[PDB]
Amino acid sequence: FVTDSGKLAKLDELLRELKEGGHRVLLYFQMTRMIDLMEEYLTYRNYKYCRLDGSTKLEDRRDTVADFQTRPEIFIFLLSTRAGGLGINLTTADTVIFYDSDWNPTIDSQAMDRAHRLGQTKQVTVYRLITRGTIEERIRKRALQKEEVQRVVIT
Amino acid sequence: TLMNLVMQFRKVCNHPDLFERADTSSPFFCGHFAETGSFLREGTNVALGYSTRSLVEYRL
Amino acid sequence: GLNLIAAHSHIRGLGVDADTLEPRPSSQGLVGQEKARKAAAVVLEMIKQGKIAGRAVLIAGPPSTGKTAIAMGMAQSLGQDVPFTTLAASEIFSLEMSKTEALTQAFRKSIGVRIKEESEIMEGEVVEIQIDRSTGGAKQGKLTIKTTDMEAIYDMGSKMIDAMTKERVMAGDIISIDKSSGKITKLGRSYARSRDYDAMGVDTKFLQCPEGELQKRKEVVHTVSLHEIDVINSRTQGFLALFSGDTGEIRSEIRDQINTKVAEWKEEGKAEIVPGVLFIDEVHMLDIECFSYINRALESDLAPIVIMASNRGVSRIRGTDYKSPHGLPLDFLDRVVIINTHPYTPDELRQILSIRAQEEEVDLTPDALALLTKIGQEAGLRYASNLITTSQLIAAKRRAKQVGVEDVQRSFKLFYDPARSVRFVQESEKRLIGNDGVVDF
Amino acid sequence: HRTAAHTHIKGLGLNSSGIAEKQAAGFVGQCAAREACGVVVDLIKAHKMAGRGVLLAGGPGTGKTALALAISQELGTKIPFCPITGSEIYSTEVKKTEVLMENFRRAIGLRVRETKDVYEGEVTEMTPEEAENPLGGYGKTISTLLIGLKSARGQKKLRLDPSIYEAIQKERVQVGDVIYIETNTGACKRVGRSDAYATEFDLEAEEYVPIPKGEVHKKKEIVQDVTLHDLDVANARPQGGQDIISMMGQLMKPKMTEITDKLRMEINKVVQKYINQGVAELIPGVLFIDEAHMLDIECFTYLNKALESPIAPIVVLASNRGIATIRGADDLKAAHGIPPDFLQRLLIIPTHPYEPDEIRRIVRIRAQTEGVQLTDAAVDRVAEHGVRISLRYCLQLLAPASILARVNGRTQVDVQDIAEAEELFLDARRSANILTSTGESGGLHGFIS
DNA sequence: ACATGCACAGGATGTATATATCTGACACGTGCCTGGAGAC
DNA sequence: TCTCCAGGCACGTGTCAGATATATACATCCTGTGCATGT
Ligand SMILES: Nc1ncnc2c1ncn2[C@@H]1O[C@H](COP(=O)(O)OP(=O)(O)O)[C@@H](O)[C@H]1O
Ligand SMILES: Nc1ncnc2c1ncn2[C@@H]1O[C@H](COP(=O)(O)OP(=O)(O)O)[C@@H](O)[C@H]1O
Repeated sequence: FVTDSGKLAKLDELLRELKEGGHRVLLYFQMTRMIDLMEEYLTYRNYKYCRLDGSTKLEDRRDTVADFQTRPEIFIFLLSTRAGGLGINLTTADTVIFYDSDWNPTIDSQAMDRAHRLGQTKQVTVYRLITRGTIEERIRKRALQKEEVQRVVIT
Repeated sequence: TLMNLVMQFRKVCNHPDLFERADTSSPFFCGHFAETGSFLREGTNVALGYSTRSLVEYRL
Repeated sequence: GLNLIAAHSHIRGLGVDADTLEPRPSSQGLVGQEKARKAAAVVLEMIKQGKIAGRAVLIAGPPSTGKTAIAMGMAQSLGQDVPFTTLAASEIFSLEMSKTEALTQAFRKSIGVRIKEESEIMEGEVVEIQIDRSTGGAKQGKLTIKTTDMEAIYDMGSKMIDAMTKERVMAGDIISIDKSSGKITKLGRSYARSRDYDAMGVDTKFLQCPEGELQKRKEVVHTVSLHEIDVINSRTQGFLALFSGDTGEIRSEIRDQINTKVAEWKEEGKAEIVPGVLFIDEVHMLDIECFSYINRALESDLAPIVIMASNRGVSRIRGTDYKSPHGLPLDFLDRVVIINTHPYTPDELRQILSIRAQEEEVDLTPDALALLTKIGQEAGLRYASNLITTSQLIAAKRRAKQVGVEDVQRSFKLFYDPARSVRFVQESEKRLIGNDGVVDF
Repeated sequence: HRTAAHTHIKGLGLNSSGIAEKQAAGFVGQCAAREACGVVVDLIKAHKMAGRGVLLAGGPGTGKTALALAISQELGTKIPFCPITGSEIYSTEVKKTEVLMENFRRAIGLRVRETKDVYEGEVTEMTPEEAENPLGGYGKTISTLLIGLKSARGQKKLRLDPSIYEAIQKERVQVGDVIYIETNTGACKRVGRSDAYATEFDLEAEEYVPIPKGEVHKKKEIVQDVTLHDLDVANARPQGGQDIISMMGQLMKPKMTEITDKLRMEINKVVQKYINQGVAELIPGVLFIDEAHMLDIECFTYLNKALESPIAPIVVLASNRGIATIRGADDLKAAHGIPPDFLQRLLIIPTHPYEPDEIRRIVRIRAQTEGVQLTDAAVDRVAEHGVRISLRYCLQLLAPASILARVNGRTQVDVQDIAEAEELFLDARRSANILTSTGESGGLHGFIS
């Protein structure tokens, strides 16, 4: 499993280093089916995690987010990128990773704002795993473009 | 053949098991077991029976 | 489905008349051979008589003159009643056991015992099952079944409820409770409860309810040879040996005691002995150590009739160095009685090719059939019978319907008959490895 | 990624009308053999075959087995192809006719759908319930259990036989181990500790898996590719079930045994019962017996009855012999080593030697296949060696001449590198000439004659 | 000169991933009291 | 007839199967209509 996906194989290396550093990760996905696959992987490598996606009921949301923030044993939070509005605070996490990018820049921007916010203390680092030679690079361009239009007009 | 190929592409890059995952298979079985009829009858307290016989029979 | 067209899938019996023993020239596949088929008819009618020992008939003749054809005709003209056993004579030279004993087992495989005894079975759709497992256990329960006619309730013993949860009998199964043992063979599923089956495939067969009474007696007839009983009475659970060949040298006192109990079964009327046929194909591949045992295994009361086929002329006997007719020693040729065959006239060649064409369902123009008969005059039956299957496919290359001269002349062009292959070897000596030399251009 | 002797062959290279076009898909020339091999391939893919004999004659070094790999890459992956030799069947456990029939039933395949019935749960309560056990020597005996499986949606509390309990017991299933009782045999593989008992302070190196989602009584269908010889071995030495013959039969050493006629007929009737239920599909194949002249007369006797069967794969024999003596009986000589009675079954395909330009094309294809580029004068030199010495000698003078080229800083192979490799590495003919000339007398500096 | 047939314009429809909302019917918990059950 | 209590009734509640739009992208089907060709 971990080698049949190039991203997953590279995420493994990165999570081992992050763990040994004592970093805490929000890890963002654009597909909840993948959220499931991963859920497995994390069980294998025996890391503690939470989950919040569009299936996660509202008071359960409150509960999970509060955990991640209360109890530092949890290393990864698996978050669906569009799920959860503005105003979930995860500033105990110091690392964000995007397993896959959105076509819309702002949705990834709003996602990393969950770490980078008032009351954050440590320096947030944002990984972005890109599969070279595939649609993922297309996406990344098309999104940097869009961000150029935002930069030109709303300045 | 698949419809939304940009969606299909992203799935591949994520993990091939999004498509067709494997799962503890097993070797082929030649004998004659007993198939369960339905799921909605034997509710909670059921008993398994060793029903394994060979299809090769020898009649004496 | 496992009925692929072989080189003898057109023979549906010996084809001769059974009233005046006349070999009518074209019936059931065997076409043309007359005197040999009448002699095989006489041998066949004295096999079903039973009042003769194990004798020996040698089907001698040239290659591809219909010897395995006559043997397969006698095999099809007996049904699954009298045990016919084929034996190509190189299955004897084994390493699990000796060689004379491997021959003895092939004699014992062709003497059947036919006994007929009754059982009591139950048909019918299960209407419902209630089992009083309440902590309780398999103690009591009710079984309601029906046919189209009957309907009944039975109460069950503990050693029947443990067979009902063993086969998992649903409400709607078509089961066969053998009453004397307790096994349950589900014959299928009833159609009328097609909604009540969720854990089945989308494509699933369904039967109807069984017709008639629900409690009937069957007169099944079993037939097992003496080698079956020998291998059964050889180990603890030894019948697996005759499915895995791991039987060894069976001691002879077991065979003697079983030869005694079969006679005691016959004299009490409990049994009946059926002498079978043993066909030793290619009998020239036996050494003299075999013939010095076949000369005495054809002496006892319990000996099947041996039919055997030889190709060789004056050839050597294996094991020894001196030559003999048919590859057989003369003290054994005193035992056998020889049927000689003949080569085939061209019209018989034409209608044998016609039968082989109608068997594979290949359309032929009569010009192509004339050309194919002309080829078979010069290259034998096997070459033309393969040119048929090749020419159908070559006609299917260029999308044709009937084969013609333009496809038989291609099959004759690509695939050499063995005479031109011998000419090819004789005219390409220096590159083909004769014994010593390899020359590379 | 290893260039073997047969790597450039990618198929027969036939047109739509079945006409062989030369220098296509690996081969060079060889028309009358490749058209006949295409006819053989479409004879295989039409299923009107129950034993046909196809002989591949021709001298050594003319590409008899190149046609065989062309056939095996033209049929496809899902058709059985069993290549053997003539020396492979002389065994020490069984008679060689058993090895012939085992290859004949390796060459017949079957594609079967199966419905496995797993019970995939997490063990909650494991409690044995022994029965009455009077004075009979062995003592008590566990006869009934109460194992509770707990999946994600709806638990179940089931009761077991003694044999499935022994299947559990030889797997060391504690409380917490997820398992998957297979109710076809009875086998049950422990997967690991459930993640509800997870602790990073652990030492057993267990594999923690989550609770299996879905119903605890699943039912899944798969497709399986099984040959008839696999069924023969399965019913011969049993290794499935939970009784004693099928458990003490997998601790012994495995031995090839003589699967008799009765098992080979009963498995045919079982497979016909599968086909009549609309489940299994039969796909016959090829037995390629290379070097058929090594088979002795006791094997060509048995091939007659092995091909008279209503189900028998097509045989493709290869034999690079002229008029030779059969191995079994040393007093009748025949063509190819095949006996003159067995030879009439065969549809004999000839194979002719090559030409001084076809050798040049084969050298060019082999050089661009291995990855050795070179000049045209060097190609002419290697073709000159190919005409004079042998075909598969001059192909082998490309692998040192690359390395020697890389010695001298070159990339392409020139005349000097082949002119040096023809002196370092010799053929058989000049070596035998040196042998006869120098080895005049036996002694200190002689050869053992 | 008129009619019919064949391809541009660019729009509406469509495919696929979870998100963000929602609604009403079913199931379950609570409280209580009267009438179904006891038995002489 | 004197006696008891639990089954059932009224009342909340809570949740989730099928349904309402959709950001994120793009290919595709559709057919009004214009132009060209043929009669
Ligand atoms: N009388 C016949 N009728 C039909 N086919 C025949 C007859 N005689 C021979 N054949 C055919 O000729 C072929 C050779 O017969 P066979 O007995 O196999 O030759 P051999 O005796 O050399 O084994 C067989 O395939 C069979 O189909
Ligand atoms: N038509 C051909 N095209 C290309 N290479 C060939 C051809 N025929 C033979 N060869 C070469 O000859 C070599 C040996 O052929 P092979 O089949 O082993 O000879 P044999 O027929 O003696 O077994 C192979 O490496 C193959 O590359």
